[PDB]
Amino acid sequence: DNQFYSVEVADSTFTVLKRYQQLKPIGSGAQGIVCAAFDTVLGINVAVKKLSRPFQNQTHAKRAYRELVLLKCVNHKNIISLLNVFTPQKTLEEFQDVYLVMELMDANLCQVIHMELDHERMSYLLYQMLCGIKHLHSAGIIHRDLKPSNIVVKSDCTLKILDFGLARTACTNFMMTPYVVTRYYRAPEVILGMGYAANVDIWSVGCIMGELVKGCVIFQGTDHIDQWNKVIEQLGTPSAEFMAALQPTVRNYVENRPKYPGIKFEELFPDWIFPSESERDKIKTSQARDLLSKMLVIDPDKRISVDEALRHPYITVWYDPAEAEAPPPQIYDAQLEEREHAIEEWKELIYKEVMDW
Ligand SMILES: Cc1ccc(-n2nc(C(C)(C)C)cc2NC(=O)Nc2ccc(OCCN3CCOCC3)c3ccccc23)cc1
Repeated sequence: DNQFYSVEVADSTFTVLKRYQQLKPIGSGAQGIVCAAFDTVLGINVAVKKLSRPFQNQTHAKRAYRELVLLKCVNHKNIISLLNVFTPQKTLEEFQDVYLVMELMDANLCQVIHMELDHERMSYLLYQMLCGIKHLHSAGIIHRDLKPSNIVVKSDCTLKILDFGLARTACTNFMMTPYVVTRYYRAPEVILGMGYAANVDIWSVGCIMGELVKGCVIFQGTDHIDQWNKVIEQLGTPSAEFMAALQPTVRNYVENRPKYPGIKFEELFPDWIFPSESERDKIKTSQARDLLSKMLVIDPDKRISVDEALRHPYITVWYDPAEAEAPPPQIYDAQLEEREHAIEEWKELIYKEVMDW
């Protein structure tokens, strides 16, 4: 051996390749622990996620296996890409821990929202988000949890989408980065229990987009019921056509709420909150608002697609087919994940996935 060394991190032990130095805990939960580290070989800072014996039970096992498999299906600069996957254990019989390495970014979108962004920066961030989303969707992956804390950035305005769910509990949780609840970013079709398609993510991008402008959460409801009130208060009561797709109980609840005409987007998102130094900013403001009005549509059938959004005048200035059309290596298949496995089998599946990386 002599490849691995151990360090005390949290209430645990990180046994990692000697190339990873200066480990500092930055995130913790029941499903995983993330440290910042310096990669001496790459000469860069990295983030190392430890999954501690992910096979310990059925819930942990399926989540560890799903993570490894999902990350196997993606290959895009605007999505988390693994620099390394390893285990310090040498055989299956003794296999215990899995370590995932990614590039350390500078900040998450939470820390970007209350900065003075211009149209060029805003449209570029949005462009990258859309590129990332398009890649995921073509890989058969709906994120479902697109929110500012799941989006990471560097000082050059480059951006990546990830999923920093660690199944956090009272004892386990610790964060060196801001967190925000998913609720504010859930599409109405999710809220109302409708069953959904990939464009739930487009709704989330519109919420994120609006927040980048206003500096405040767009639909800040106290709970899932209240989210709906905040949606209709601004966008207005949805169509009978939309309500017809609801289950009878949810349908009647929705029909019982006060009727709202909806606020004009020129009024919800006024010129003054946008950059306006030049005549060209005025043009860009109109484009941004138009794109916003097409993402924040209650009915997913009437909501803009990622394809259309990438072609929108606000976004298309950045369009490069090498980025916005890059295909994923394969489409995610949930078959082996949704198979039932004894713990020993999950152990071997996860093991093989690591050794194969
Ligand atoms: C159960 C489960 C299943 C799937 C996922 N999942 N799904 C996706 C898609 C949808 C985007 C493909 C991605 C992921 N997984 C992740 O995004 N995992 C990670 C999150 C946060 C991290 O570190 C955050 C710290 N941050 C890193 C960037 O630099 C600043 C600090 C990580 C650090 C190292 C390795 C993995 C990390 C997650 C969980």
